[PDB]
Amino acid sequence: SYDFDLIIIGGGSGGLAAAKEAAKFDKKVMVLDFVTPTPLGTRWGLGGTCVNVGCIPKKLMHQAALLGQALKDSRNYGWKLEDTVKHDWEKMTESVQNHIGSLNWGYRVALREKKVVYENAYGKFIGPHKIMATNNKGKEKVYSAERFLIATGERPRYLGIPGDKEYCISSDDLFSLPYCPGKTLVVGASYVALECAGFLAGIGLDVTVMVRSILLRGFDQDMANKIGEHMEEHGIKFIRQFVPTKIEQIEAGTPGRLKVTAKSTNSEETIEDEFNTVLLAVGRDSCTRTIGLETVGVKINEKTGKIPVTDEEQTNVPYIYAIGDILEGKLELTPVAIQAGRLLAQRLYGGSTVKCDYDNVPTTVFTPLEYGCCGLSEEKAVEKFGEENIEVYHSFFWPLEWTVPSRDNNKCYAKVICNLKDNERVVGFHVLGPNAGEVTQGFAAALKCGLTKQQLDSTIGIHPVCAEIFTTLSVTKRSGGDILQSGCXG
Amino acid sequence: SYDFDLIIIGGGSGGLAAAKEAAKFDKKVMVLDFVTPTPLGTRWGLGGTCVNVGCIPKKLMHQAALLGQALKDSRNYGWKLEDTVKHDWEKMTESVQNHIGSLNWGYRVALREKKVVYENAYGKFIGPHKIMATNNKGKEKVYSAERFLIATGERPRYLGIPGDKEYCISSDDLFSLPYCPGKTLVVGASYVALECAGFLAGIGLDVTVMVRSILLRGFDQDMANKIGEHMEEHGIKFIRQFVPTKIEQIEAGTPGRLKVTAKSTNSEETIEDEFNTVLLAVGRDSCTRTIGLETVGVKINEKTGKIPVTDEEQTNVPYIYAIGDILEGKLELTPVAIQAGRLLAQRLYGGSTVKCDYDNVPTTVFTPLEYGCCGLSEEKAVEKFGEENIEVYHSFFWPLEWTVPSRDNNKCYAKVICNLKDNERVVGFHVLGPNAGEVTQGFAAALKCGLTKQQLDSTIGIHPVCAEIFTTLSVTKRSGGDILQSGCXG
Ligand SMILES: Cc1cc2nc3c(=O)[nH]c(=O)nc-3n(C[C@H](O)[C@H](O)[C@H](O)COP(=O)(O)OP(=O)(O)OC[C@H]3O[C@@H](n4cnc5c(N)ncnc54)[C@H](O)[C@@H]3O)c2cc1C
Ligand SMILES: Cc1cc2nc3c(=O)[nH]c(=O)nc-3n(C[C@H](O)[C@H](O)[C@H](O)COP(=O)(O)OP(=O)(O)OC[C@H]3O[C@@H](n4cnc5c(N)ncnc54)[C@H](O)[C@@H]3O)c2cc1C
Repeated sequence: SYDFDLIIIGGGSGGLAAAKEAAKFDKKVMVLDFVTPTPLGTRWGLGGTCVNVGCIPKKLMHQAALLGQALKDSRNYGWKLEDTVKHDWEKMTESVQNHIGSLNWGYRVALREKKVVYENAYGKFIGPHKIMATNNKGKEKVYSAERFLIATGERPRYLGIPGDKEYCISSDDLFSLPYCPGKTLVVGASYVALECAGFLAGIGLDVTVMVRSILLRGFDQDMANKIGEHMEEHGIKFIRQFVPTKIEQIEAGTPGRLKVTAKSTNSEETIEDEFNTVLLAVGRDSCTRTIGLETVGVKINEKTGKIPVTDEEQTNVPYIYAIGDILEGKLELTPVAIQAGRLLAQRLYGGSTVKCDYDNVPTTVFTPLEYGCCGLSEEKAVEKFGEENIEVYHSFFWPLEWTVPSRDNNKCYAKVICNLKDNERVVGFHVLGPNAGEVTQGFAAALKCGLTKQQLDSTIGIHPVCAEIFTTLSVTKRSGGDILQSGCXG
Repeated sequence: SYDFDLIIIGGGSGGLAAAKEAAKFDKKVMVLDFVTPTPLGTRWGLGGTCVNVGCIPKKLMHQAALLGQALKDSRNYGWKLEDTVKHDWEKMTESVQNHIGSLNWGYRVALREKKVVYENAYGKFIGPHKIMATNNKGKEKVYSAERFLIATGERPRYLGIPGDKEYCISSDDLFSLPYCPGKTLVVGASYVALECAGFLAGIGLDVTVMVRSILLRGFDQDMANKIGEHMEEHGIKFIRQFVPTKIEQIEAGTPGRLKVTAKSTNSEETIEDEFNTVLLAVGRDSCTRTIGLETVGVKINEKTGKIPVTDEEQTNVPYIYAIGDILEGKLELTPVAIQAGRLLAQRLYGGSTVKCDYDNVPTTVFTPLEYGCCGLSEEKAVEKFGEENIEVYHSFFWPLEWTVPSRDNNKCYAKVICNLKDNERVVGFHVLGPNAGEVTQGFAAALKCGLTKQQLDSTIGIHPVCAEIFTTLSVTKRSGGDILQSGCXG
């Protein structure tokens, strides 16, 4: 009877994963994907946040900043480089957009080969088992399905303040900005703000981060503070405990000139400065309010906008599932959405019973000095297991590659958190250093096997590689021992 | 009736570890370390092979090569770099030697602080519990100890051929070469040869590798071949199944000109070419023949020169121990020698029972495209567990960072080897790609916890990071499925 076995609302990370996997079982599948424009009119193609305005262009721009560092390092390794290489914003974003565009077309082609109907249209439920697809020109069409997957992700939140929508940009706009941002104010202090401030400084821009309260709420606060200090020592300026109150345009331009006014968080003080660009990185809102959930009876958390879901990704309505960023109490990460989507299609059409495991999922912040972790933060381990049952082994280290450029000794830092009640099970893993992500992935695998501290110590390091530090952590926070190099021992 | 509790012969990786650890227990310790010069008169300072003529300078030169690549990549990411950056050998080796020099002094200081007597002198046993230290000027002194640790390492092997000692250089000489090597022949095909051929090409030299038989004997042969093909594609020329027969000098110089003659391995064919530098990387010999082992009754394997040892690093003579490269049937790696040395001191003076675990020790080859691995090679897993009990999951991948420079798709490769008789225990782990070492270290930890294929698949990747490929290997070699990108799916 129904038009499709499965209609997927949203063609991002989770959505496309679910589609590609469901297509393996010869089912009629349709992906609806539509990108509503930013307040400034920015649009993009198929593939979701990660592909167009997230991980992909972010890491590419991170890379652009790393390369700036590599240019300086090269002098000391014998490359006869002149004194300063200038960076060119427009050339960079052109390359980035070029890659993105080929991902856009890669997916469009992938869907076609897998025989998945792709409809570039906004999905909205109209009643049980029925959905309306409104296309770009306003034309509607109604479709029915046996099952639905909500995979609509989130969008950047604005402040409630005068001028923010008309003058500020968000990450959605940053990655295809047609001109160089110039002097920038980044408002916010989580992974988006820090990563962006990070690479904008790295390519040579004057950058300021305005912080409401703490850096990286949710992450290990000592790690967060170390990332903060590093950014401060390498250019990025920080304004602590201030929130903007208005953004007014002094001059239009590409970039123009903007006057930002901010109020203290605890006092009455006021500050003004002017910038070329104000980037808002102050959280994201779930796209669940305008997809007609009332008409099919799907319950969402009204305050947060997230969708509560069974451990099988089922909503309260038996035939409607949800995946990715919109899920209540989950994690907002591409590979999680992809795994969730893939395993869902497996359970539905492949007779699998494998659920998606959301415990100890590794993450990485691509701040100038990268931060990789997995498991519990120190504070959370203490909360969960009790202060005197936790042992923290830690150490600084110095990447061999930095010795010859002769920079940044005792900045990189590694800690493992152990549960003394459980054979010193490693319940948290943290690294601050180059290629933090590469380092962390493997250790996340070991956490899944219940790695103990004596198993860790019995693993031999690879030399000379930063990651080897973890096989030799012998100094505890409790012992109070010194952990500075150099060091230079055996 | 002892001067010292422990005399360590050799102040390398293992020796210095054992010394630093033994010193924790307030024992009288002496390190003897002397560097006998290369045939060309090269020597160096405290620290052993790894510090002076191995891991450290090798990685630093590898880094010089990667930075060459980074200069090229930077153009696409918007850095207005001109067309060619020349490299300067003398400036590079100055920086490298500088760092090495500070490690030399670092250790010399570390030993002094730890109250370890350091004697820059050649050790030679003269009789039970007695050793002779011959210093640089030929002055002898006799010392006694309750225990001795032999930690003397190895030295480059030469060929049995005319001109090799007088005209060729080895790794011992390479890292402090006072002039640029120019057009180079590397003889040999294991980790030393390929690593060196690698970075010499990377800094812009004309490089030829001459191979006797196969590449990287002992490592997974398919991995070896891939490394080989990559090197061929990126400059390095290979001469297959040839062995040099003589090296004659055409002209002295810095570099001079050398005429190398080589004979086919299976036919009668002869080839001549001329080079600026011939680098011999054809194995190393244990320094165990000239340390007076006869006089104390220590048994060595006569053919190989290695010392057989109990699982506690004890020789047949109860009071004499051996560590590091000289050990029979072990592995010749810095962190192994360090661990062995550190744990030995723990057993002897710390009442520990923890032995050094030599199974599944991760290694990395720093060829231009790095190769990391841990556990068994495919062929060894088949030999050990039987062909139809092995499942190999594998995939090519394309580092996000390479997409914008737009190079080298489908070169990086990952595979895991699983035992079907043992819940698909991952028994071998192989990766070819950037930061291979960083990726591998963590997975080596997981192998110590008996990581299974399903545990692997339940671990969520970090996006976008190369290492994440391992969380999603779904195509087996047995299935015959295609594994080429791009691809681009969900
Ligand atoms: C700046 C930034 C950096 C990030 N860095 C990382 C990182 O390094 N690593 C990582 O793992 N994650 C990162 N993330 C998070 C990651 O991108 C998201 O968690 C992931 O893309 C979520 O996937 P999803 O399928 O839930 O939503 P999305 O991928 O956003 O998919 C949503 C799709 O549905 C469309 N849509 C919405 N409503 C409708 C509708 N009604 N009808 C039709 N289509 C609709 C949207 O336009 C979008 O295409 C980053 C995010 C940002 C913003
Ligand atoms: C080019 C090259 C690259 C390498 N790359 C890596 C790598 O990336 N990773 C890795 O883990 N390993 C690498 N290795 C191997 C590693 O460096 C060695 O395994 C390690 O140094 C061995 O430690 P050791 O303490 O056994 O011997 P060594 O470190 O060599 O110590 C031996 C010391 O004893 C001295 N000595 C010898 N005889 C006497 C005597 N009779 N009296 C006094 N002193 C004496 C020697 O001069 C030397 O200083 C590399 C080796 C080479 C040659």
